Amino acid sequence: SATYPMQCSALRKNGFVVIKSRPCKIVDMSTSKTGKHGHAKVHLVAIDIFTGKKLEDLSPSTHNMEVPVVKRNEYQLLDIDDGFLSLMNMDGDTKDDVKAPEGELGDSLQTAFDEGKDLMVTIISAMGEEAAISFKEAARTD
Amino acid sequence: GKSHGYRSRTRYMFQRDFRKHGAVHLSTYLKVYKVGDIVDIKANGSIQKGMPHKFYQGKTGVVYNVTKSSVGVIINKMVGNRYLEKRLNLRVEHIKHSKCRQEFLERVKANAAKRAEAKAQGVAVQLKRQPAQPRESRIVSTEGNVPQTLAPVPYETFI
Amino acid sequence: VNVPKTRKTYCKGKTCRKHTQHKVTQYKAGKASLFAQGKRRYDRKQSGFGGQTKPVFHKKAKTTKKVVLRLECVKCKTRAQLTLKRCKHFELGGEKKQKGQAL
Amino acid sequence: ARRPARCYRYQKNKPYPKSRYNRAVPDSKIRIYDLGKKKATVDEFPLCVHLVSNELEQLSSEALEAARICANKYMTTVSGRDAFHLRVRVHPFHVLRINKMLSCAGADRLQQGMRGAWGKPHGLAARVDIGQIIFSVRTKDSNKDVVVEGLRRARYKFPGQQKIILSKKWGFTNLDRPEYLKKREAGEVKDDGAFVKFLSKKGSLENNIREFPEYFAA
Amino acid sequence: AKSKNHTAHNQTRKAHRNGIKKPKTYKYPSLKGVDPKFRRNHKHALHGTAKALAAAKK
RNA sequence: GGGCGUGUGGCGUAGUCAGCGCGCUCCCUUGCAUGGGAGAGGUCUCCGGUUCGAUUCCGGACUCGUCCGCCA
RNA sequence: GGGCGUGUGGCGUAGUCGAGCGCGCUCCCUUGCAUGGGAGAGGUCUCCGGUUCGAUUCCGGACUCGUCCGCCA
RNA sequence: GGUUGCGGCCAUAUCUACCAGAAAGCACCGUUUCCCGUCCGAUCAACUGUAGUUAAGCUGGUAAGAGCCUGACCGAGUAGUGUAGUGGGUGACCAUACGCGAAACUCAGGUGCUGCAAUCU
RNA sequence: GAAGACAUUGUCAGGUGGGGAGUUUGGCUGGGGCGGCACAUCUGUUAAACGAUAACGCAGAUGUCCUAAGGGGGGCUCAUGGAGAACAGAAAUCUCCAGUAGAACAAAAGGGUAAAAGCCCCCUUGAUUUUGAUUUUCAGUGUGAAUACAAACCAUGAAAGUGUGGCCUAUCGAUCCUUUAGUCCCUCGGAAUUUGAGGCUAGAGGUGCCAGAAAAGUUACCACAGGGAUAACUGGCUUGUGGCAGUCAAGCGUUCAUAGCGACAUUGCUUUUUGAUUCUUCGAUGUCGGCUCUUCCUAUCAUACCGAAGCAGAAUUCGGUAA
RNA sequence: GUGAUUUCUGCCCAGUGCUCUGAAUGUCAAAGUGAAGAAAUUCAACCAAGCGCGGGUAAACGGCGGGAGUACUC
RNA sequence: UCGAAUUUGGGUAUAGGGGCGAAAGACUAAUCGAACCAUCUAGUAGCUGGUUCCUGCCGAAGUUUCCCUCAGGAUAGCAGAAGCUCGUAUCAGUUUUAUGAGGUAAAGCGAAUGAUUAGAGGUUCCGGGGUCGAAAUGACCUUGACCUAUUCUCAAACUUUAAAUAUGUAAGAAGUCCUUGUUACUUAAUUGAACGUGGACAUUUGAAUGAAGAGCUUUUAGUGGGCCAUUUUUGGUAAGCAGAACUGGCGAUGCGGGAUGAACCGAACGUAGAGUUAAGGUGCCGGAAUACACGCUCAUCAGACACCACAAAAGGUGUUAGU
Ligand SMILES: [Zn+2]
Repeated sequence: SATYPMQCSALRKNGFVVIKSRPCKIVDMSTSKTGKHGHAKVHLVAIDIFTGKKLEDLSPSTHNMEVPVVKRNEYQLLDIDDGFLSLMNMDGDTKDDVKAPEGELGDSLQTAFDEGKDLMVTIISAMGEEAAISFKEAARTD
Repeated sequence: GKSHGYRSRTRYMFQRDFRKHGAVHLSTYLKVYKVGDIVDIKANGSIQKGMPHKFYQGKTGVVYNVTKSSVGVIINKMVGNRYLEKRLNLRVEHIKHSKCRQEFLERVKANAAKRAEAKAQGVAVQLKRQPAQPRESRIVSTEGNVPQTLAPVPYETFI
Repeated sequence: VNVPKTRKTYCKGKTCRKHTQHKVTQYKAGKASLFAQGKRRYDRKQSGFGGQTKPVFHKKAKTTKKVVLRLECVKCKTRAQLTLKRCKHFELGGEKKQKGQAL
Repeated sequence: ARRPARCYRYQKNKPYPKSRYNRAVPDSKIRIYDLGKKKATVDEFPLCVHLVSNELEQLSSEALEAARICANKYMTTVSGRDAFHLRVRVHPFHVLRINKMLSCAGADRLQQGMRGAWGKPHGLAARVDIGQIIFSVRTKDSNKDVVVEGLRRARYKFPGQQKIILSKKWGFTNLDRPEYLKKREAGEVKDDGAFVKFLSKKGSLENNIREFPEYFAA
Repeated sequence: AKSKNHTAHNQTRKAHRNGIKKPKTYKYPSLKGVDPKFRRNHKHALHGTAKALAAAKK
């Protein structure tokens, strides 16, 4: 399956959750007892990985929250044209479906490709939507 | 939690033995079982197929079915307040003939031989077994066997 | 896991009755039709006032599904199904494991 | 901070050695087991005296250490540091557990009682039997009165009842005094670092002649 | 409110009240579980034996 | 008392069974702005186990920061 | 009340059993919006005993200070 | 009785170090055209039984040999244990009654037996 | 006058809507809550040598992984140690010897395995079809897992044979609904054809609280049925902890074990500490402290009479009879 | 909402609300439109408000941290 | 507090999820965190209480499995009733004989795994510290490793060995032997497999003891909180604590004894008479020897009977007997 359930108390920091059908990454967790007799409630503060928005939800601790599958994958650039990166996989597979980043990451990547470094791109998959998060340079195998 | 698997608590029961591990000798494959034979069940840990359950280890039963590599055996199992009939398909490495049955058949044939030979005279055959009777009168002599007097020994440390 | 795209297996297609070649796919469920009797009964029951009238499942526990291979005989086009055990990763593309080569 | 020994006097549990299921025990307090002139030869010290139990109980390693120090100190003060050989013939292998309860006021607010009351290791003890030797000392016949008094001083540190028995054996061996004498007049004994190796009628004659030559020198 | 978990007390007394009857054995036990190739021939063998005995004592 | 997190070169940290950036110190290049290249620098908190191999997998220990310890 | 750790020159602070630096100011030299430089003084290493050959250093005790946990319904 | 082929029980048969082996049989041994397999006719494959040798394999013997096997009134009726007592003892534990009964140790002996077929001074 | 086929009104449809309505808000548990999962399972042990056997007992593990890590066949022998060979050393590759497994077999543990069940190579799909029987758990129900056959059709090998997934013991899921495969068979009931729908046989989509409800809190404004099956007092058992007392004597005390003390050990007593437990009380035994008042205990602070001193006197310390 | 007078009411619009005369295909009902079909029907395009994007707002609910150097600075 | 945001009469308005409230969840006819009246309504309750005559006979369970199951049910077990088919057996909480199976108690570690004390002899291209050495893969000592032969002590999750007690099967007529019929199974083959025909072997017909009738079926009650004692045993310092195994009890049970007491000892019960006893006793209470015999003990806290209602370490020219 694309996504799998988990418990709120089983969740911990720097883990992925589904909040309002968005892949989110937790920055804050806090548990407070509801009433003296009652079970504690978990208040979760998380950041969407793709959009960067801050989303929070509180739930019972025993409640089950949905968790996405996030895969980070490593590729080499071939060209940046029309806002669409062209990447090259190990064993020689090529994809052009990735859109170029639109922020300061995209600006730095564009300048780095213009001045000619060999750039290593990390793109993540979660719940059927695809994006690029970071780039490095290959220190060896020039 | 608790654990009651199929081979739970079978450690020393299904160890092989000391210094007779390895492959099994060919007498167990050359032995012949017929329907109605009485067999003892002792599992061989070297053979994992056709294994009996740990309840039937050391149990004795009757053959009711003969197939290519296995034998069907009938055991009586106490369940609650009665015995139930259990049918087991066991490979022939896990069974051997019961020796008490062949001893009893030897008694049957020797007993019939005694009855047949003594029927020609009518000498009160007395064919039933009898248990250990009390030993009868005897005279023990002291020729070279004069009694030796014994006494209790005093106490010592002995360390 | 990895499963090859073809398989020689038994075909009970009333003309083969033997092992023939089969092309394998993965089973997909297909869209739930309207005008199925349970769907019509559910729509009729849900119409009106009363709110939700049937249970909706929440306490999901499995993370995997059993995969089902759809075998299709190449001679007489008859189809078979067979299920496998639970696997997190599945592929039909045959990239065979090779032994004495580097990491 | 240590419980009294009456809480662990009796052999109430199965033996609980340090193993790969314990993995966290305190080390024993007794560490030295052979003392006095431990490098002495076998015929230096013919007389042997035993401190032997009359109880079936557990002796603490702390009590073993205290009795060892007491007997050693007394005998080295009255008779010299190298006039005896003392050997502690028990080893603490049983591990004692404690289910530690809080001694605070209002502890029941956070105690949980007897739930999950499996203990933690805190000590080591040696399980002895009826007629089992705790202490064994070998010395000359001129030190009998001081080794009996040393064992009698050491007996106060032990719970239960112990007896002081003068053994009929030669030293730390297992033969009697005249048996060892009639064995050592022949060459069929040969000394080791502290003990002695004996001749047997079995084995290869070449090895039996490179060792033990004086007996075959008949 | 904990309670007793399990015991086997009184169970053998309850069994031995009117208990431990051995199962009734019969001539001609059931042939279920016996090998079908054996039973398929055994049917024809008994059929031929019955026909021969009927022709003998007809 | 119990639970959770924490230690990576000075800092930020990332990670597959030790990388850069900014610091540091040199060298080179060219402003309006610079940039580049070298090095010295890390027992991945520590100690074990597992594993071909462990930052990574596990166990134990230390430090620090948190959160609970309530009804009578 | 109990536990744990702490104690260095006028001040702060470094100490593997063989008391240094910085700050205050003593003097001299040297200077507007007042500096710098050079030689100074300064300890019973909290105290008392033992070990050593000699304890800041090791150990035991005492004093002092700082943390932590503790009464009732 | 020796040897070979196929065995059964699977150390009384194994291991260490020496010694001996008539005859026959095994064995080492000679060769690479063909079948076949290797980096390598070393193993495996094929050919010759010729050129040779008991050196080895194998078999047997030796050793106050290691191991293993058997037995003992050897330890020892010991340890342990079923049953009993308004038995002893503060207890820990221990005696007795009616029964069952070890292991280590010590000592003594032994070191393959045998089935089917073939063949041999 | 204004406005005008737009507002309004009617019916549907989307949004909003604690303003209001109805309802829910697991279990085990040395009381409940927090914690944990002992809630479905597996290995060793507790477990007392058939089997069965508990605790929030101990040490761990499971919700996976594998087209080979399945099936068949062939060849070979592993961990380790010793002795050698350029670069090459503690660890690179090669050679010999010893090597009962001290290695490996996906994972936890326990069994099993040496011309193999291990390592390498070759060929494959039996991880196939059809329904029965049996073993474990057990009500001799289900589910899961497994065993031996029958009837086919295959794989492999020279062949005997072996193979119905993983060397064995864990690795998982009812009714209703949807969907797929097969039969292309049965029915749509006034008679037909074609769509559509409904049936039969076998799978999948999942209930982990794992024989399977669709589910947030608070109440110090509170209510009812009950419970001493169950906590917060006293009392009772126990005495870890608290308090008090001994025995031994390495030392302190200038010298000197014991005038006075006394380490390392060890034997006790008490119920004025706090725990542990849950026996009594939940159709109620009034729950802190103080004031007032009586009596009892002695482990004696003072007073009486004494013994000892590191008791010259003075002051003091230790101890005895004594409440 | 705060609670006479006096004296002041600092910083923060990221969150939750509230609010725009902004910009306009992302989400996108019924009716209506188009295609296929023999029809039931299926599939698309188009698609109002509100969400989503972009602003404002704290006398709205609220909030007001760490590591170094020498109160101050980074 | 008392000249006003004053006090108050009468009239009038607001009515129950509604009113009114300078706000206390206050007031709304002694009723308010949702008034009162009637009806639905004899609402439901796995929860508490009660449940009405006698005698006779039989007579339990607190255990298995599943359940939002843990104060409840279902199911199996225990029990009663109705019997039915037969007439001494296709029996047995027992023993013997023969034959299996087991890994506990014990034992073992100069046997494997693991822990562990001490020396001895060796190994240095093959250790580390010192001293002598120009240095040296130098030397001399010392200390660590590894090997060899020993030595002391251990193991719930170690083991070569290995009990006792429990535990499977057999001790015939449904058996044994001889001969030959069937088959589509099987074999090279009337070879074998299974079931048969005909014939022979009978009261010692195949060990002991006892049988009280043996076998079979239907239906249904109550129960599904248990507790105690000896022995084995787990957690705990321990407990009149918590949790298991086998048996016997109490619950459900009176009687004699333990003064007294659910469980201990003895023994189980119709109504009476006589005799004899069990366990326990025989100074008096109190029925029964102030019996007999040999010793021991004198306590300025004697001692006096199992369960059981407590006492230890350490001492004593008290006294007695011993080595
Ligand atoms: Zn086909």
